[PDB]
Amino acid sequence: KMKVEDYFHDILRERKIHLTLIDPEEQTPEEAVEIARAAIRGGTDGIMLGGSTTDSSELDNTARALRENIDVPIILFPGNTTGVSRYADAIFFMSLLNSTNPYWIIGAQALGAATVKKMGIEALPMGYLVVEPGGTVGAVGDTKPVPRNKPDIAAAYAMAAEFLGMRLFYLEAGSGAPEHVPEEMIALVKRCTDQILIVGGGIRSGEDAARVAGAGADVVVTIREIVEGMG
Amino acid sequence: FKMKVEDYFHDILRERKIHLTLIDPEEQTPEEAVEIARAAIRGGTDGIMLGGSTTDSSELDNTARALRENIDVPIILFPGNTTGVSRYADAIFFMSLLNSTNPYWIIGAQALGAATVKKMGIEALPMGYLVVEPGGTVGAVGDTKPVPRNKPDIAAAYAMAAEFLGMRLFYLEAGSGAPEHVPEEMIALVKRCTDQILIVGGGIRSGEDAARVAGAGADVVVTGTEDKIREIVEGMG
Amino acid sequence: MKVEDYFHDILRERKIHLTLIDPEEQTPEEAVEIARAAIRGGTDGIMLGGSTTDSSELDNTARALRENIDVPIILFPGNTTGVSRYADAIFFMSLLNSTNPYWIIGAQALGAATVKKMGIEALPMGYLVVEPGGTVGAVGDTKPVPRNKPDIAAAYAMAAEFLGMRLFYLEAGSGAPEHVPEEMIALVKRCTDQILIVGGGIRSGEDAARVAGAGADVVVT
Amino acid sequence: FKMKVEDYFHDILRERKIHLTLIDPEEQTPEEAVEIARAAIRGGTDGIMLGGSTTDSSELDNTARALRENIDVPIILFPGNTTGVSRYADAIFFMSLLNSTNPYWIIGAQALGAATVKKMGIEALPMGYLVVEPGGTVGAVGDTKPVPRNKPDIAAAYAMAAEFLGMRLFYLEAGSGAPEHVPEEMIALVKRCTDQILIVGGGIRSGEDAARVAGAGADVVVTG
Amino acid sequence: KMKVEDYFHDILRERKIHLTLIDPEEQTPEEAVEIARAAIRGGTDGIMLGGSTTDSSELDNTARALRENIDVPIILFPGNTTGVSRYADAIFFMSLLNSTNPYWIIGAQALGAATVKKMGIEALPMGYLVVEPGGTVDTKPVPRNKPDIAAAYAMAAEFLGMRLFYLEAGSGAPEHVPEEMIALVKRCTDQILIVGGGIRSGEDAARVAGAGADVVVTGTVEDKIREIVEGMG
Amino acid sequence: FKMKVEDYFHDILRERKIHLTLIDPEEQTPEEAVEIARAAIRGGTDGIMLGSELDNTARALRENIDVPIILFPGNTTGVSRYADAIFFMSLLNSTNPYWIIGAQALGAATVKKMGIEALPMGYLVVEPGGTVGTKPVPRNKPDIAAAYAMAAEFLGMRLFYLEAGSGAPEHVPEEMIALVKRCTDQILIVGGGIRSGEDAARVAGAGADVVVTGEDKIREIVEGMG
Repeated sequence: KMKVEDYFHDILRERKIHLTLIDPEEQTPEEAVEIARAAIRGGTDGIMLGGSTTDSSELDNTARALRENIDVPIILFPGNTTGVSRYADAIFFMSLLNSTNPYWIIGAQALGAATVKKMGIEALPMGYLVVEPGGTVGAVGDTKPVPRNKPDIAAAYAMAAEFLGMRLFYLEAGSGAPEHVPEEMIALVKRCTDQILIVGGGIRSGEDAARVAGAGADVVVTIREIVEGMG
Repeated sequence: FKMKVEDYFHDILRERKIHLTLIDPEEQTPEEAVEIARAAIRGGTDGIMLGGSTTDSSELDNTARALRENIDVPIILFPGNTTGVSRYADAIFFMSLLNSTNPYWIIGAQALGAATVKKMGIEALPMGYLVVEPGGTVGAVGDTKPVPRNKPDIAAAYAMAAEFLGMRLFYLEAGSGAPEHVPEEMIALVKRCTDQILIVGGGIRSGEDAARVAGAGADVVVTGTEDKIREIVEGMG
Repeated sequence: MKVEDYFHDILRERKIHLTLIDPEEQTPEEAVEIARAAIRGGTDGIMLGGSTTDSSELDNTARALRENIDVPIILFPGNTTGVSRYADAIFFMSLLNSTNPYWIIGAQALGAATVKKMGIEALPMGYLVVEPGGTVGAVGDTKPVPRNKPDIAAAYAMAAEFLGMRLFYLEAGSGAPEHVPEEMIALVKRCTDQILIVGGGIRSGEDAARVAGAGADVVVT
Repeated sequence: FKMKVEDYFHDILRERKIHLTLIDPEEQTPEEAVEIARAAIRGGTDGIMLGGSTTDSSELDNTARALRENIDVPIILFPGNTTGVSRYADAIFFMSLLNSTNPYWIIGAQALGAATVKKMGIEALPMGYLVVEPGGTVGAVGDTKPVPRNKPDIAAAYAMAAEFLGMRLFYLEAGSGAPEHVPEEMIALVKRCTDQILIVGGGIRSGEDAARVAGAGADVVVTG
Repeated sequence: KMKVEDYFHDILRERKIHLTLIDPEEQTPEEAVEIARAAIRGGTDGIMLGGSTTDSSELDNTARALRENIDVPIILFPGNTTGVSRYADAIFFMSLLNSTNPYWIIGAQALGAATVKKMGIEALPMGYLVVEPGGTVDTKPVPRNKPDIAAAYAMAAEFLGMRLFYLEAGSGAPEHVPEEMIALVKRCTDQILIVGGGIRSGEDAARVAGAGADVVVTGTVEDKIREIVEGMG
Repeated sequence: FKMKVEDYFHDILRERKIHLTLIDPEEQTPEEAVEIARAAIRGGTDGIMLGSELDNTARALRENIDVPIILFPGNTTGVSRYADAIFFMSLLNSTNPYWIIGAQALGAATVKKMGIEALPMGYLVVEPGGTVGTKPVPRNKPDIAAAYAMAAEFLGMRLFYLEAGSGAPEHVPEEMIALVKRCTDQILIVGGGIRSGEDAARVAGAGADVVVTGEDKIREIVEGMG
């Protein structure tokens, strides 16, 4: 159960890192754990559970089925406060900044700060930024998705987030998007900032993930085709 | 002064607490204000804070040059708005108003000034910022839900989330002119739930005010209005 | 029986009392013993939830109480967290004087399919915070109805009634020094047909008399 | 003619699917509204809808006027605001604008007119009202956050949520005179997730426009 | 049969202006006449019609009975966009400045404005600012001891060309808007300054008027008006 | 520098339309802005708008040029004691009240203290909007734009600004500009997306009173409004 940040600050000296996103609602716990091991077949180095906002008995029951089989870390990815569980190794403690509603920026984050202090999860500080088009996290959290031809707005939100201590950033275009976050935006946020750069959504081609990672994305989030593309 | 202020803080919390003096630049002229500032560095202040302003800043930029010519102690920006960025600031409280009703005071204004402050070598101290009843003018300017005094758990929730987002500093503001300062049973709770340097300001006038507010667990204390400062450093004794 | 069909059934006693239990304020067990203490005279049903945050605590407490008691377990969500396999029924409620649409339709939009996934009896409820409010005051971006404006509370109540919200809930806050005024309870009751629920600041028998005597169909403590 | 028009819709939804027509009292003399409506009873219209606009109500009362005293189909007023509440309508869609960013259109404005709606003997049909892309002008007037066209999952969730608050009808609004009507995938998904009476309107102009909508699940089609 | 703003300025040259706020919700249109007729005998300069949000066919029948009996400006004081009528002589076209929600600042006026133009109705541009308690009226009411706050909105309002200003304690409030607040705003701006809600005495009316109010607005509460007008004069 | 700008404006409009060169003073030190200015003024320009390197720029101009210096602020920084006048504007279709009335109220006391002429101006963003693009009016809903424009007139905003946003692909639709100009009697400013003489002329022929653009490439643009 060694620390996930030092784990990333140990991969990045040499290669780029990929993590597999799975939703506790889109299959049984077990069928997810065979999706889990089919991802280190390709060679992914972590699993991202959380998907959306869902009942938190399955979420634990799929983090339990994930805990035992696996030892690449499994990181929570809270669609809401129902996205916390004993079994995961690390939570992404994130604020979606380009939201229009304080609850998504700080509210949900304050209501759920006894649970992450009662339990023993690694809270990683993260700015979360929805790029156009946005996907379901687009309208779910009332976000204004940063346009594709406006990279320097994303950078402004990076620096803002870096100054407030969020050592990690996320450029989500949305799970299941036509194309990834545009490539200049990636390089540019990376230019102005020294956080771990996490790009996700709309990411399918082996070259989709070559270009996202090539554009400076420190982490690709979505196999063998793609982990070979990010190398 | 010529070094990271955050590192300067800890070299003080080794043996005591910390006191900082708010000088709103607009309520005086620059070389009038150094005369206040050094008056402060004699009663026992450990920094000058440059804020309380949503107004002019050419004015405020001159203010900063005055103190850097004339002091050896940190002067720190307190940004009431993107106006509030100079270059002779040794540092800035890059803060977020957690209990604001409008995101501009949680992230928006920070996103806008983010470009400006990276340009300068202005040390960026990450600080969650939270206002309590009744809030002074803050409890109405930056549209806010000021946290009730008898609901401390709400200040801890905010402080703890703030601590998980990476904001290593945290500031209770009862408000410019409140009759009583921040409740002591609330200062002591957020000091326990997080590991942040806890700041507390507003309402402290008497010597015994800064006493019970530096005594209830606050690491640093903030004052405004002779050499009355040692009568406010006496109390963090 | 059906839990709402049970409430209406009290066409005589006309005093549904419900006990509000917090999972995290204790353990899953003496909650049962306090539940049993509570069913031991003078209660008709068990509300659960209140405190937000953790869901682990919820499920054990719901699981432990379904077996040991004979009265309904009603979930009271402080957020989309308070949902469980082992409850009889849910107050499916909009926080009506919220300034923030998340608390009026957001969360409910976000949690509809988990109340779909169980079969849980979903009771449509209007949730109105009265001054002072409380924790749920600041937590839900309320605009707490002043005690001096019975008109305002009544207007929301007719509205929820007109949108199909069959149950109303004037909430004065856990910790309220004064329960809701009996003029606001009796106006809301004269204006709508909703099962009127009052809570917060009720700690005595004459406390629960004022609330009850004015109109309140259901009393919560 | 008068009786509860919820029982009337249900009376028709066993044998067939019903149609309604949106009249704007502000585009026409109250007198014109009768021939414009009676001609639709000669057509396939099962009842008449009045509104789709916020304006002063001296005219909606003055068009409820003549429809009430001439035709034998229900007059359901379709409220552009608290303005639109006349005593001669046979019922009203008491709507929430579920995907509004502003509490005023979810609950605020309902709280202001609910006393005027109870004051009058008007049947009130509880209804969710969801704006889906492009939205037309209504999808900026309230400042809705229109549900995207390719995300019927969001629509269904609002529809379910809506159902669990006791809102028995659901309205999928494309927006008057929009280009393409509310997408078919978003219609069927709503109708299977809830027991609501589905109402669909906006940007349908053909008989084939109404064919595809009616054929994916919509109980009632609204046409301009 | 003349311009209400000009009418406002004709009076303001040797006295202050009193207007009566009647309210078509709670009287037949004929009863409002007898009230309005009685405020006129008592010395009121204008009727203000509005103060709610409902059926507007009533707003019309009240404005028309009023228009063919009284000889005085009928003024609309709107609580939403339903508060318009062809029988008024003018409308307070107001922004609720310290609303928390844009609809009341500008959206409602965007929605309603095409109808103020469809009709010749004179529009007086008016900042509307709610001061605590604030009656029933998405407002963060200004505190009664934060007048520097109140005067900034007033100054704002002016620079945006809002010629009029309404310190609202909200009809029914226990105490009227403080004089330290009134007298701050009249020295800071050139607006016609209207103060309403909470004034029930000739005593109340005096202290408000002497603080600087140009207009005193009091509701339907019948010698009372004669008292209130006297209190001011 | 001298005279009231609004009455300067009203006088050009008895003859022609008004073009204003917009200079962001954070984008160059003051020394070039006067060259950029005299350039603008070599082209048919009628005035300069900026929006402390801000306060330092306007300082110059006044002493070198004979057309007003107008302030075009976005935040609370955009006020300096050195301009002939200021666009005191309310971001109409903002979604946060700060850009409608708040930030005005916070900054109203600098504007009075500095005796600058203050122009009441509705300011309304258009699809796509640029970086300020807030809930921009769709490019095909000019009804919305008109409603806003008329509203701001009944509140006493005698000036009105449709902003496509700087660097926009195209300017504000002719169908919108014409409709706003026909609903209100206010000074109509249009800006963003005007790069060419033809840009300048479509916007100008559709009914705009002012045209905001930001070497002497102004001469094309001014030529255009002929």
